[PDB]
Amino acid sequence: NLVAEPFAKLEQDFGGSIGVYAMDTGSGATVSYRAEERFPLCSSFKGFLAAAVLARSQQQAGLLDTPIRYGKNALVPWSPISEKYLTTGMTVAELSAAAVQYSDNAAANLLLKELGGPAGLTAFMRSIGDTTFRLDRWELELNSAIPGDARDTSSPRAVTESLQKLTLGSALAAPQRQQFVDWLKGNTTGNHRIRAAVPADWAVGDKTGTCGVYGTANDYAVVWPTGRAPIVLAVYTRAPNKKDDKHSEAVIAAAARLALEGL
Ligand SMILES: *C(=O)N1C[C@H](NOS(=O)(=O)O)CC[C@H]1C(N)=O
Repeated sequence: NLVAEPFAKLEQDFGGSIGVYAMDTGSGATVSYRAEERFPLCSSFKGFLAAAVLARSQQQAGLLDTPIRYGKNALVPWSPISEKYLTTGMTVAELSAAAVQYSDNAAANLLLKELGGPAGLTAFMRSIGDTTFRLDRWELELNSAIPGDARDTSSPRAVTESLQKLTLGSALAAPQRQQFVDWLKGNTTGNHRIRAAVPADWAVGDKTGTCGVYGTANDYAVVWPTGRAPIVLAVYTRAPNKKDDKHSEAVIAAAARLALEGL
């Protein structure tokens, strides 16, 4: 219908699959396209990982400033922050900021270990009412993005609903929610994705993912307009099925534009 056609055309031009869910928290209006289909999370799970850390900080005093000593064996490719602190270590909060804002892989594994692994993060997501999210593997294996594999996936609607609960709703206490918002607002990896769709004088917090298959990538965000209620949205892609020419970032930005225009 009228709502789906601009997304279907964008998806047809892209050649893969796109999933979009957006909610206007002022009016309750939504935009939905393949919003209940599963897509690989890849690095985007790191936002929810940081939220799970903050949930634990409601119960364990001093957790955030607790140093985690790690060695070279914890490092994996794309660990730009943790590679600089081998001899000094990093605190839980510093690891969380690195995982969110630089998508640091070693930091994400260290925090997963603190939380009881992929099963522990999945249990946290269940505890906030997310029945779709599943994390099954660690970095780097979780990025495999095998078509039809449900491991390490969620849906755009579940991502958006969980993000809303954690940044604007009641799933975290206010100081924790503000810290999550601040980490998302300072993300450095999303400048070509949802942020490319928003007016400059708005504000955005986001977390990206870029899977091991070109064309499978994603971004979710809270967007704060001027003078009206925030919008929460998620845009996920799956690569065309049966070398950097998939323009996945442009597709994510274009889908975000349609959502913000149509809302
Ligand atoms: C996350 O999906 N990853 C971490 C890193 N940065 O990508 S992101 O900025 O889009 O999050 C490299 C790609 C990927 C990975 N393979 O771990």
